[PDB]
Amino acid sequence: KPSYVKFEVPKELAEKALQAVEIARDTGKIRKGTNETTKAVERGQAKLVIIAEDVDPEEIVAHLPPLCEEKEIPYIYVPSKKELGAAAGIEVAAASVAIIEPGKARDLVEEIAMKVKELMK
Amino acid sequence: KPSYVKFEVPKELAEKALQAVEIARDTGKIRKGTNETTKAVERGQAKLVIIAEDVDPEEIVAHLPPLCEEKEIPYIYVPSKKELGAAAGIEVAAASVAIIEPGKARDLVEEIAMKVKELMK
Amino acid sequence: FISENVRGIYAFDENGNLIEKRYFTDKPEKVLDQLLKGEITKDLEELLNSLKEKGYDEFVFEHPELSRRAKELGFSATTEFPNIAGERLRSNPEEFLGENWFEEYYKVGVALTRMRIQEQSGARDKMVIQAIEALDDVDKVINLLVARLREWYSLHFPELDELLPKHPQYVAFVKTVGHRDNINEEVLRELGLSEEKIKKILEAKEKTMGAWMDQTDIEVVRQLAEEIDRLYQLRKKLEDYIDRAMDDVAPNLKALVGAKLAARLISLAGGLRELAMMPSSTIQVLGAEKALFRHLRTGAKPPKHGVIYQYPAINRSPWWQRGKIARALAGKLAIAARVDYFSGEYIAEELKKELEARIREIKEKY
Amino acid sequence: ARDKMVIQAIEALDDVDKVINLLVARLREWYSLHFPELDELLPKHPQYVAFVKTVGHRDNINEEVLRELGLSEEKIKKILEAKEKTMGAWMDQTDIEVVRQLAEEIDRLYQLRKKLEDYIDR
Amino acid sequence: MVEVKKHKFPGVYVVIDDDGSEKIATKNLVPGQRVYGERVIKWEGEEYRIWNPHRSKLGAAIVNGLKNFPIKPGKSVLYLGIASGTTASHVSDIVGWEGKIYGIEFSPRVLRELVPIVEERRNIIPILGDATKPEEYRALVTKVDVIFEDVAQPTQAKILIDNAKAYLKRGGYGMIAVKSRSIDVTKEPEQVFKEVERELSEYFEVIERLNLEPYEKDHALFVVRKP
RNA sequence: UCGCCCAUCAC
RNA sequence: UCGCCCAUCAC
RNA sequence: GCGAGCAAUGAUGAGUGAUGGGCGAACUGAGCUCGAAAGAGCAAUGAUGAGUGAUGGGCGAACUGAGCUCGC
Repeated sequence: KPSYVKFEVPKELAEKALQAVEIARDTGKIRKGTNETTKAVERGQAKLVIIAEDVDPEEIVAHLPPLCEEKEIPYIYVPSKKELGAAAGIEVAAASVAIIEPGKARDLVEEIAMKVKELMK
Repeated sequence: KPSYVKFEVPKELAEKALQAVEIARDTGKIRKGTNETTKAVERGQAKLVIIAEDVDPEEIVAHLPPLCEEKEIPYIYVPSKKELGAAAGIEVAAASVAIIEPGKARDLVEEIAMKVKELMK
Repeated sequence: FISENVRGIYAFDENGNLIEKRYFTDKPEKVLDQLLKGEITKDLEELLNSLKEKGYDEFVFEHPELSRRAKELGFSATTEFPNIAGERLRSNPEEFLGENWFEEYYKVGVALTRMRIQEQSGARDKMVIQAIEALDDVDKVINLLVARLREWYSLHFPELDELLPKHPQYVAFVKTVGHRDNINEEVLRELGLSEEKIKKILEAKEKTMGAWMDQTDIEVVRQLAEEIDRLYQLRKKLEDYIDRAMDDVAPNLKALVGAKLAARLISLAGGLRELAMMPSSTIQVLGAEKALFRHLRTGAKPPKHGVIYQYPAINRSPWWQRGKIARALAGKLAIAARVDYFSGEYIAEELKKELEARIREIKEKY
Repeated sequence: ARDKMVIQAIEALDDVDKVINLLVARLREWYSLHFPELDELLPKHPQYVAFVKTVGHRDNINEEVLRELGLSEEKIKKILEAKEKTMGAWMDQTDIEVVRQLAEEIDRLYQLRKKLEDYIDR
Repeated sequence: MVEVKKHKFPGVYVVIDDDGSEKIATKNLVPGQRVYGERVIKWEGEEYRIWNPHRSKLGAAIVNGLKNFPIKPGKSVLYLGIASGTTASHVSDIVGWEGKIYGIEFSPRVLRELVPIVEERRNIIPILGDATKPEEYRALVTKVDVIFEDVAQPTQAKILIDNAKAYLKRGGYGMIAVKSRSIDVTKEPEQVFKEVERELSEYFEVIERLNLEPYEKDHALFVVRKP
């Protein structure tokens, strides 16, 4: 079990973060892969970031949790890098995905941010 | 003036050792350059070794004097690597030259060895 | 509980009273650079052992990554930047440091800021020998221009030359005081002269034998003193460079082939002595294993390379060049071992530049 | 004293010219560890000083730092081709700071030479 | 050829220039020092330095008629994005020999030119570290009376606010030069200045707002109190 | 394309 | 006195 | 409205500009290469594009020299 999944994720909200990627894909502004995640996670106003649960080495995404604590942004995760690539719409994998504008996903990002902030507390 | 020298000399012995290279080359057996000198030095077979005074960096030949104590063979120096290369017949320079068989020059190499054993003392 | 500072490191209780503080045991500018970028140090290891032996456990620090190194090493560490230790210590240093605390902040803070840039010259012992000659040539030009300054100013006030023989103090007099009728008792103390020296000089104000310079004759003599002042600042620029760069040491093999490959190659030769004695033709084939065995015992083709195949410009590379690069690498490797073993000086970025020229020529030829 | 100051101003110009030649010989011998091609290309000492002031680190050259300094195109068909294949080594960007400062100090000595020629006339 | 006079704020001076105009200045922290190659002005036993409003947002805001200036002699201040300071260095002259200045910089070169100047400007201390991350310099600073930010990085609202949690006292003040483009390049500057006005008033009493036209465009200056 | 800080100097 | 565009060679 | 003062032995125009060093306005963000061709291998844990130096053709470029000032 990797060191970056610092809270236990329930049978809810994970599929809503997957759905938030699916519907931001043609309607928002979005980046995919961990280095493009990293620059849109530093720069401008990101709204949400998503990670896979099977990233190996774990070290490549282990930077994203402390980087979200310095800058007041929420994070969440989903069960597979190959499914996260397919959610972004690429036939390879993705270790992480970042939302710059939610498009359709704005009410989903508001529900996720409200529920995760009181979970980790 | 380099670090690796062990005794002082005038042009005496040194001009006679350069003269010995100029007749061992085509009456006997010889090698030229420091890695071929070092092969004939490490496996003992060099009966006399000649090194330059102007090697730059100086460190590439700095093993030849102590390694000639370790195997028990005479060694001598000469004032310029380009002129030692030209004495060895080649058109570049040489940091050192090795005599395997003196050819006609036996009394001359035996004088050099006998007079260098006055200085390695 | 912990608070993180320049005048040592500090520990305070839940009510905001002091428990203990300790001073540093390496150069404080290097201890602050570690503690500010979040790695922990020997004097803080001792302060938290003191805090543990007093009977506390709840080790809240100011910084998140200093607290990471603490709990990663095994301590009971947490993080709050506004915790009562920092909220006391940074609100009133007078209760803890003494009233001159800003001198201790100043002298380390400017040193840390002057130090926060990394260094990697190619042959730095040679690039410091030129600064040792620059120190010899800088005093040589000062001891020339101040002779002209003495001889010219002694036309107007000769009663000073044998009385201020140390050259910087004469230059500071001619720069800052200048014209002889400016001279009074107060400006000589604003120049740092003692009463024993100020009985003289003032003795001559009423009775000098010098001949007159006018208001913009003395100006060009002041311009000369104002430029010689910058030559003393240039002497400080050289003194501050020599105190930083003349303490450097670096191994050559560690930079030419990389530390782990250098350390391996030294043992396939039996030792660094052997790697500094052996020929390039043998250094080429060290640790080739059963390929060298069948070249000797079975009379096969010689191996093109031994452990030097792990070199980062041979391992990935196409066949046309792998052998040509292996031969030149074995020569340049034999040189780097001879420098590390016989000389203990550094040239490794030159040795790289030459092998890089040979690799460019291998592309240009094949 | 001004007829005696004629002599001191004439000697001061040759003394300042001698210390400029000395510190620029030191600057030439030191910067030859980083970019020695410059020493037979630029015989005019103030252009060698202005190069080391304006460029500092030899890997940061372009045309502007040559053309604005008043090197000809007949000088720009050199320097630039030596970017990687200069016979010199590598001083660091961090170490060359003292040699950049030495060059800005020596450019103040050409102002001193000019201040003294402005007084030789007077 | 000029006449030297006092300004409406203590430690700040004015000269009457040969052109027949008023220009802003300070009395040089030590006499004979240069700081940005500037027009230094000799007086009858004193030396002064200009604060150029044609290349300084602090000087331009004073000429645009800024009302609330909290920096005064003997006080303690923190500056965030200082470099050395054509615009900024004059706080050392205004605070003078009896006060304290912290100069913080993120930009990895420019603070190296303040390092020599402080061998006589011994009321300043220069520290290299990210002004967005107030923890970066924690060992070399204290509580202060005033905080300033003037580079207008994308993080600048957090730069002033969270430094003012760790480093600003009760009855303390602050200043910030806001530019719209660092937060949004598409919506109106006066609208971006509202989003900053409502975040800045989420922690401070906001005591002044000023636009920097007709000197510098789409930049504004705000002044604040911590209660 | 467009801004912000920086040393040193001018018409 | 200086810049810009296109075509082209070596690494 | 009309006159008056100055000027080719020099009227007019401009508070503004130069040279040097970083940062910021979310680098591109998925294609590439081998193969007769379906296909195969590499790739968001980063495909591809964006280098420096030199050779050749083309394109373009900016002080005036008399006005200024006024009383009722």
